[PDB]
Amino acid sequence: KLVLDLERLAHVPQEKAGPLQRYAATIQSQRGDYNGKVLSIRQDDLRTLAVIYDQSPSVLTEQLISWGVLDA
Amino acid sequence: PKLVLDLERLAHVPQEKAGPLQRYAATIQSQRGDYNGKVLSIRQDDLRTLAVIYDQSPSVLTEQLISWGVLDA
Ligand SMILES: Nc1nc2c(ncn2[C@@H]2O[C@@H]3COP(=O)(O)O[C@H]4[C@@H](O)[C@H](n5cnc6c(=O)[nH]c(N)nc65)O[C@@H]4COP(=O)(O)O[C@H]3[C@H]2O)c(=O)[nH]1
Ligand SMILES: Nc1nc2c(ncn2[C@@H]2O[C@@H]3COP(=O)(O)O[C@H]4[C@@H](O)[C@H](n5cnc6c(=O)[nH]c(N)nc65)O[C@@H]4COP(=O)(O)O[C@H]3[C@H]2O)c(=O)[nH]1
Ligand SMILES: Nc1nc2c(ncn2[C@@H]2O[C@@H]3COP(=O)(O)O[C@H]4[C@@H](O)[C@H](n5cnc6c(=O)[nH]c(N)nc65)O[C@@H]4COP(=O)(O)O[C@H]3[C@H]2O)c(=O)[nH]1
Ligand SMILES: Nc1nc2c(ncn2[C@@H]2O[C@@H]3COP(=O)(O)O[C@H]4[C@@H](O)[C@H](n5cnc6c(=O)[nH]c(N)nc65)O[C@@H]4COP(=O)(O)O[C@H]3[C@H]2O)c(=O)[nH]1
Repeated sequence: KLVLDLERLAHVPQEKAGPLQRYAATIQSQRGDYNGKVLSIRQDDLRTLAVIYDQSPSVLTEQLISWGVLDA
Repeated sequence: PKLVLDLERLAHVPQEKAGPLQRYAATIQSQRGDYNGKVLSIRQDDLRTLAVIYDQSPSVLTEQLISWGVLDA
């Protein structure tokens, strides 16, 4: 389950989190989902984010877990 | 049309017509743990799955769902 902590994500500097921040905003606007605390995404979004980040999905997961943004 | 289904409108649909969609609905709800209201929205791509389960065209399925009042114009 890919579950993002939105309050934490917002405080990661753009230089690390910029593309994930923008990706999450596009999901929120498509959904009209502005709950303010959590955003769960499709497993297939991980694949997409990995392409954007130029990292493997597993390395990306580790990075987001290490930022405390993604639950482990 | 966005597939926003009214599970209560659907319940008033005769079982021969409604069955497959009620079964599918129950499967999505279980996969999600989503049991908190009478509206179920599903993916646009899910219309293909339902088309296959009913062996009806997607367009035909959408039109009838709308007639049963289950789906929004
Ligand atoms: N609980 C749950 N509900 C689901 C799931 N999949 C679809 N739905 C519901 O069905 C809707 C339509 O799904 P869609 O055609 O894929 O249309 C979706 C999709 O194209 C996109 N979208 C929303 N969220 C995500 C996401 O996490 N990842 C991706 N790749 N696209 C998303 O924006 C659309 C509108 O999203 P919504 O307004 O939320 O509306 C969603 C939502 O009510 C699911 O795995 N779990
Ligand atoms: N706004 C929002 N909240 C989130 C998200 N991720 C997790 N949650 C929270 O965590 C629970 C489970 O989320 P879930 O796995 O999406 O699983 C959800 C989801 O599958 C579904 N669900 C609830 N509300 C909606 C809705 O408005 N539209 C759709 N399409 N599905 C919903 O019901 C399941 C259980 O919902 P709850 O336990 O009552 O409540 C939620 C919700 O409090 C997110 O991306 N957006
Ligand atoms: N074909 C189909 N499959 C469905 C539908 N609903 C749920 N599933 C399946 O059940 C898994 C869990 O749904 P979830 O707990 O709501 O957990 C969902 C949920 O919280 C959220 N999500 C994904 N897509 C959407 C979306 O379009 N709208 C919203 N509001 N939430 C979404 O992301 C989580 C993970 O998504 P997935 O990895 O795809 O994992 C999804 C997906 O495989 C559906 O309407 N159609
Ligand atoms: N992954 C996930 N996403 C969530 C959750 N709660 C809300 N959302 C997202 O936040 C959007 C707005 O939810 P809402 O207006 O509060 O209120 C919702 C809700 O009251 C209702 N609704 C429509 N479809 C569904 C559905 O399949 N299940 C549920 N439980 N409610 C739905 O219609 C409004 C819009 O539904 P959506 O188009 O789905 O759009 C939802 C959905 O994208 C959640 O627990 N998990």
